[PDB]
Parts: sequence; C-alpha cells; structure tokens
Amino acid sequence: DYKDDDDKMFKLNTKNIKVLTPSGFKSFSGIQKVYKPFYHHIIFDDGSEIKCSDNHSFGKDKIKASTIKVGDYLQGKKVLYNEIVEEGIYLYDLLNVGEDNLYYTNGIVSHACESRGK
Amino acid sequence: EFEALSGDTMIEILDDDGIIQKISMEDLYQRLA
Repeated sequence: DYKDDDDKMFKLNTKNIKVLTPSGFKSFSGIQKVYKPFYHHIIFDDGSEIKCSDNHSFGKDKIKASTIKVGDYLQGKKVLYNEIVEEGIYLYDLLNVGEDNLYYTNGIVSHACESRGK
Repeated sequence: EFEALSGDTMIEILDDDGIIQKISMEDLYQRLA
C-alpha cells in the first residue's frame, strides 16, 4: 500500500559543516532526503517564501505549516500565501542542529528533525 | 514522520575552513555527497 523507502540514502555531516542558527553556527548530524506527495507553498509579506511539509515545525513554539493561515504572522512576517499543493516533491532536512534544532531557512527559523535522542 | 524543506530553500552555512556560504538545502545534500 504505502512505503517510505524512496531515496533513503541520507548523508552524514562528516565534512564539519555548520548552519547559521539563532544560536549561532551549529553543527548538524546529517541531512535526510525524503519524498513528500504534498507540501505547503507559503509566501510572506517579506517577499521570501517557504515550501515545506504539512506538520513541519518552524519556530521554537513548534509552529507547523498547517496551523498557519493566510493573514497570520510568522516570526514577524505576514503570511500572504499558504497553498497546499498536492504534488510529489523531494524534500530535505537537517538532523539535530547543535543543541537547539532551530536554523535559518529562507530568512525563516525552521525546526530540524531529530534522529538522535531517546 | 519526515516533514522537511524543499530543495530550493536557501540556508546559510559555515564550511570546515570557516567559509560562510548561502546554498539551497538540496545543494547541501550534494555538498555532503
């Protein structure tokens, strides 16, 4: 019926690369490549946009795309567009960013997924 | 379950040599390839 083994390659961050976060440049454990059959295309009054999954959290408050409605403000930026586009797309995320899991994506603070931790 | 960003999403990274560079999420993947 359904399988999530599409592009289950995964790349480990063995190159000592860090990403700019609210906590500074922080080291992430790695990056995952996943296939998502639908995503949200959000555009802000800031002019920047974000294309992410439905329940992808942004700021520290676990603010997910689907909970954001047009007219709201995300981190000081008014969301003018938030369409759920149901098209299969390849998606990427950073696993365990420093010790915060917050990082800057398109001038927006995003929340990283966690592969490390019990 | 997954909940990631699109490959065209731009991030700002710091490489090993201490180089700051803005690249897309997918480019970061190819950078670790």
